[PDB]
Amino acid sequence: MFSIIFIALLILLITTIVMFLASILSKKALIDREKSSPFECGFDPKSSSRLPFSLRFFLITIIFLIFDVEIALILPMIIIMKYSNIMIWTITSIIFILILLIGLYHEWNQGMLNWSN
Amino acid sequence: MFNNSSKILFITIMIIGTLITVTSNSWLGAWMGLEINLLSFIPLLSDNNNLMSTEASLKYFLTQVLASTVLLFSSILLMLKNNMNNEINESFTSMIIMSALLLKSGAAPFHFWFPNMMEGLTWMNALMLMTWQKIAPLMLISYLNIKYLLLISVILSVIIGAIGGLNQTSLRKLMAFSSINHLGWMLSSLMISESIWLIYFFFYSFLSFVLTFMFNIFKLFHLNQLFSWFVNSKILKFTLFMNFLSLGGLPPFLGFLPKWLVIQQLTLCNQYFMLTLMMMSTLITLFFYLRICYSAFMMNYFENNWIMKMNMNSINYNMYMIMTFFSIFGLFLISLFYFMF
Amino acid sequence: SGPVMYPDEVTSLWTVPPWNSKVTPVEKSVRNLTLNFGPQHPAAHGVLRLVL
Amino acid sequence: MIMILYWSLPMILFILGLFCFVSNRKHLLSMLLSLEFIVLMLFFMLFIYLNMLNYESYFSMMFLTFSVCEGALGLSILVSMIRTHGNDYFQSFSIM
Amino acid sequence: MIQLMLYSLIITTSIIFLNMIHPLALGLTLLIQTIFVCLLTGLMTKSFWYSYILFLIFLGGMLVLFIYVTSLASNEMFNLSMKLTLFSSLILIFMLILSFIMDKTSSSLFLMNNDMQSIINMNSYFMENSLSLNKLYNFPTNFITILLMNYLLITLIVIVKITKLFKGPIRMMS
Amino acid sequence: SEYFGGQHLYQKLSMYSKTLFLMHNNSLKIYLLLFVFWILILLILLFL
Amino acid sequence: MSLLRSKYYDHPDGEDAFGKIVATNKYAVSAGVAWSMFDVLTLSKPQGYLPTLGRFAYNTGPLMGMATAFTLTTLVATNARGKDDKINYLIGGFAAGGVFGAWKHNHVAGLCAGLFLGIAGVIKKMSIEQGWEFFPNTPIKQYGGLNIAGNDWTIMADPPKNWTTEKP
Amino acid sequence: ISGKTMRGGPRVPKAAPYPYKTKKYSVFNAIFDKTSKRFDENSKVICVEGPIAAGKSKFAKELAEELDMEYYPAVDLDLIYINSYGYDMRKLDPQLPPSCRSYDVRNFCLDPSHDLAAQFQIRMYMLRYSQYIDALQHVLSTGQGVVLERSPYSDFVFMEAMFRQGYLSRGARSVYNELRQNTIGELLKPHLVIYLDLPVDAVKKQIKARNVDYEVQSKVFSDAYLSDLEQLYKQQYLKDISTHAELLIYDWTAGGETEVVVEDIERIDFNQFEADIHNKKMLDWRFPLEAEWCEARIKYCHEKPDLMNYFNVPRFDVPELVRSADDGKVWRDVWFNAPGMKYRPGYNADMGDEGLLTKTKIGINQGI
Ligand SMILES: CCCCCCCCCC(=O)OC[C@H](COP(=O)(O)OCCC(C)C)OC(=O)CCCCCCC
Ligand SMILES: Nc1nc2c(ncn2[C@H]2C[C@H](O)[C@@H](COP(=O)(O)OP(=O)(O)OP(=O)(O)O)O2)c(=O)[nH]1
Repeated sequence: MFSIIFIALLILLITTIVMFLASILSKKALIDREKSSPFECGFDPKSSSRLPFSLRFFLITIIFLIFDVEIALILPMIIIMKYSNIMIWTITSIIFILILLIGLYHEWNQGMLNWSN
Repeated sequence: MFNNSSKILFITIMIIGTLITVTSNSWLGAWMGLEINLLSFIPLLSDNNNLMSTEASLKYFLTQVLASTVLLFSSILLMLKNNMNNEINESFTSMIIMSALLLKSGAAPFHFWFPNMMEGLTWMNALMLMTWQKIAPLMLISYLNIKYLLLISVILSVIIGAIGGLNQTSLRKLMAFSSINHLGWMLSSLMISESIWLIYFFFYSFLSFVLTFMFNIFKLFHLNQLFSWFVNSKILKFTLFMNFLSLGGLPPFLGFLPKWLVIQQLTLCNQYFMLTLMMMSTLITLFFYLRICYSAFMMNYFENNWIMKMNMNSINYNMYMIMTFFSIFGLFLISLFYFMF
Repeated sequence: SGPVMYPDEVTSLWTVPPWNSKVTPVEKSVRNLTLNFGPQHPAAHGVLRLVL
Repeated sequence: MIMILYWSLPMILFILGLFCFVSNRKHLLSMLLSLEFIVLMLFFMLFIYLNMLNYESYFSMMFLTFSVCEGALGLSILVSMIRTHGNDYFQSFSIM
Repeated sequence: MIQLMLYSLIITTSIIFLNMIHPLALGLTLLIQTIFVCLLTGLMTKSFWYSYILFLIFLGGMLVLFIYVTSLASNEMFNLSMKLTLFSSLILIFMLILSFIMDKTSSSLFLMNNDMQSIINMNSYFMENSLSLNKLYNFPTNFITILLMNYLLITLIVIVKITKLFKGPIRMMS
Repeated sequence: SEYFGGQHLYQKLSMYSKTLFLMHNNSLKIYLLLFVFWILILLILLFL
Repeated sequence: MSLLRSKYYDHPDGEDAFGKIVATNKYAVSAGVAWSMFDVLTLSKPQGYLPTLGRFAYNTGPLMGMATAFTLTTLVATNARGKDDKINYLIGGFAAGGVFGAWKHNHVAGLCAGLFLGIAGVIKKMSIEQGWEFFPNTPIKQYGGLNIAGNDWTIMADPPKNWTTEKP
Repeated sequence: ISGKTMRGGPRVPKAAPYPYKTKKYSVFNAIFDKTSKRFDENSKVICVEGPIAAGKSKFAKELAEELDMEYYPAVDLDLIYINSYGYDMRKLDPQLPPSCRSYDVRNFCLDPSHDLAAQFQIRMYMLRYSQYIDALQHVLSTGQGVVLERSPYSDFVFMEAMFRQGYLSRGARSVYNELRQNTIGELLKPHLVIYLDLPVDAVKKQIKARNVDYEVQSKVFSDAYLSDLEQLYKQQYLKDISTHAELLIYDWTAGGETEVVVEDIERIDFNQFEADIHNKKMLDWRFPLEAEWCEARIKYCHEKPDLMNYFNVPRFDVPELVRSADDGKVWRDVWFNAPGMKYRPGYNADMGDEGLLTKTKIGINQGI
């Protein structure tokens, strides 16, 4: 893991040297007033992109976070099958996946997986 | 609870989380039970047609999440130093555990969230907040044998919860400040006898659970709504307002009994000065109880003219009057009880 | 009938909370994002400016 | 000294995270990020405790689950602010 | 040497995190904080599992928080300060010097690694994450796992109840 | 006797309740900062 | 292990001076710092680095005046007459009330506070000469009612124990 | 909303009607019985409207007969002055104080400038509230729509008509505005409103079509007052309701016929408002889940004492709406000792009720 740190620092160093070599060998022309402006398909913007953005999938994002920490408890049981009671392992595993199916199909029934609109 | 079966589910997970907390033989199981209780009690207390209920839910969330993280921090420190679940001699990490528990319970000087948040609630969620949500932090205080910090909390709670309730004319914040004052009597009983604390908590929750039903049914969110409250007989309003003299500790009502058993168990355990400090506190609590009792004791009032009939639920008002009888004539059951021997 | 029992200098400027506990949120004006499918956009066929 | 050389650091970082949680900030989402930081330092201290013991590190995922559900509760409270207010300013909420 | 470097980097990023008003500065600071915390946690355990688990958790969480940054407080000014840069640079170089002149046996963690365990330990010769994660699926504590499944289902029900999807999308001044 | 008794006790308790009501007029971050200060006090004495 | 780590009643009254000053000013420091810590953030916020320390000094220093004046008045009244008694504590309480009156520029507060602190002093002197304690350690501490062993309601079965009451 | 002729006969219900007057509907009753299993195109609230004399009762009865709906006439003060036993309480006024005497519609017409008339207006709003939940108990629990002769939304215009004519002060206006702000937000706005437009003079001609004595010898029915109602209706109330309800305005100078009014209703497409979930039309009556339908039915069946106890607000600065305490005790000892209201209306032995020894039943949503 100490070697992975050093090779990650080396990849970061090599990519910074590559980007600085792209910046040094770039054509150096004078900066125009309207060259630097945001594109906005060729016209004036009327609004900055720091304007607040409407979120229609907030429930889907929080359900994604809940389901991801549910992912964090599935990943052990690859290893645990060979070293545990088979009965207890099957009761926990089939009950885990069936509870996830009850939750996902129940929110499919309510329509909470559809975007707000 | 009301208008949804998912609120009954939230009550079920509330009871499950609190009973997981108080039965835990480790601080980590108690901590995860507090997480379950917090998860259960955020959706009750949230209503999108009320602008202040969401702010009250946010205040409860921030206060409980700050208090739960300090509780886990000092629990981990206690396991780091004294590797069992408890501590042999008392140290500062036990005081940090007790302070993080006192922020959950709402005792002074960590009381400031409690009546500032109770303005945003209904009455049933107020009753769940100041009775059942005080099961889990107060029962976890019992594992800590700290006298000075608990004594400071008792003195500050009975001083502030009496003084602070004088200014508010709203019944929710006044009853929250009353619950702060009755919290000090619970914490004073917590270091002499756990059974006497359980009895004071049961009778305090009984008097809270009968005083909520008078305010929940008729929607009495202000002091002058009591003066404008219509009854078909003024003797009925005179009898229904005797529960405030019960909660003030006046004999021969039922609420004299738990205060009296706390005073008897405190004097047997040779505490006299803080008991005397709690005598002067409950006079002020009885004083701001009497401003409610102005609305029924003068027998005739300049009342509003347009309202002519009073309306109530069937089962809620049926269950209300069983307990109003026992909050007045409850000292005739002194021979039946056998806990106090 | 006041907001409190004893109005101070700061406190007396308050109003009474409503007797109904429910306060409905107000409907505020919303300004949505003005994005144009301008002329350079390939879906706008070269010379169309959709001010979405 | 032994409490100073080992595990004194995440107490200091947890205190700094607590001071970041209670500092006067304009938005609630900064307090949510400070909550994520104190989850990280509680994970550090709990991980030190569970790694003094040999095979009791299975508990370290349960704390992650209760902390993520705390963060999901905070995110849903941040959604429920928009149902009543138009903003997440802490000055815009009611002080009483 | 690497552990003391991670100590110094975590201290410097914690000083940076306590001083940042803007939510994206807090997000990037806690990105590098959870990177350094994930590496440090790995040093203590025989295997490197829970660092990976914590990294999936804290990258699944702030992915959502950026959407709430762009929906609420999208427009807020960054303010670079020379005092914070000078303070962080001086403290960082001072702690790298102090870590270089320190004895690293005394400052090392006493928690046992996979190679710090002795040869006679027959439990160390198994697969590296088997006996650590076993008690999630064993008989005394499977019921806590059952409680966690039901707790996550109740959490999802709470999220659905207090984020009403039919009230519309969320933004500033909705 | 009324200066050392009921009426002036009522005036003193009304003044103290007016002062304590101004303690509750701030945001939650002040009280949470007070709790964080109290935890920091108990953690400094753990070193001492 | 210094002169700051001293108590008020480690010596008989009138024998020691500086330890009593340090002890009573230590309780004054603790009360003033606690009240000013719950003051300067909560009501009348100073909004400055220097007026915060000014409010700290305003809430701390008069309590040092109370502590020093009461302890010096009790020391003078103990060193004047042979007998130790309660009215030395009473006139020390009146001196602390006079310090309160000098703080608040109100003689009536100074007297009433002198009477209240004199009553507190004579009650504390009754405590120290009669032997009873204000906040004693609790002798009777009920951790439950009767049958606390008999109400174990657990569904798991107990494995056989490794300890016996039988002598070897 | 299909009529009787396009349907091919009488209306058939989509499911069994719930006995809402006999069985209490609560949270635990919401699992077995669901609200939206009975709703159809005929399950809508229709409120007929208009001036003082416009033939609203006969037209609303014919509209209820043709559309197969329940007819709800306008509430008068004989609902509380005449109790469930038929005893009129207008004969108790010698014993009552003059500030507590009976005041009805004819007492307003003979004496407009009386103080309690302001109370009368407030009382009328409560009575309209007391039928509107009774409207919303009928639509949600049985699935058959209702027709209302007047609405609780339609009663602030009468308050402002008394105020501009001088019969009410600023204080009674502020009180009635405070009760309206306290109470109207819990109601659901009606689906459709029918306004019978009439000129100011012709209504007076219709007064001569009624020939009742207290409305022809009175003073209130003048040119300025009926113009004030017409202006108040057409400039505030109908413009506020037309953002939610499909407004239908007819001229009723002639006799009119209810069949063309029926045939204009089926030309309205009520499904065009369901494309947008944030549409202001039919906003209060759309529910995305069955549980929200049961939530509204629980709020309107089990929480009618809640909505009636929302009227308990304190207002003491006015001297027209505050009853004297001696007069209040005298009023209590006369009114509640009268025959027919000594006890709860089920358990009154003085009016011939039998079997009181074994009876323990009470009425659901019953005034005590
Ligand atoms: C700039 C860093 C970007 C983020 C990198 C995230 C890597 C995955 C998260 C993690 O903790 O992985 C644990 C893993 C643990 O290692 P492994 O368990 O993958 O492999 C054992 C290792 C020589 C047997 C294979 O460590 C890394 O991936 C090193 C990260 C280096 C970061 C350098 C800069 C500080
Ligand atoms: N003061 C007062 N009088 C009212 C109010 N509402 C109705 N009235 C009186 C005015 C007239 O005397 C009488 C007319 O009743 P309506 O306008 O409801 O119609 P009416 O009963 O004539 O039925 P109709 O339209 O002819 O079928 O009722 C009110 O709010 N206040």
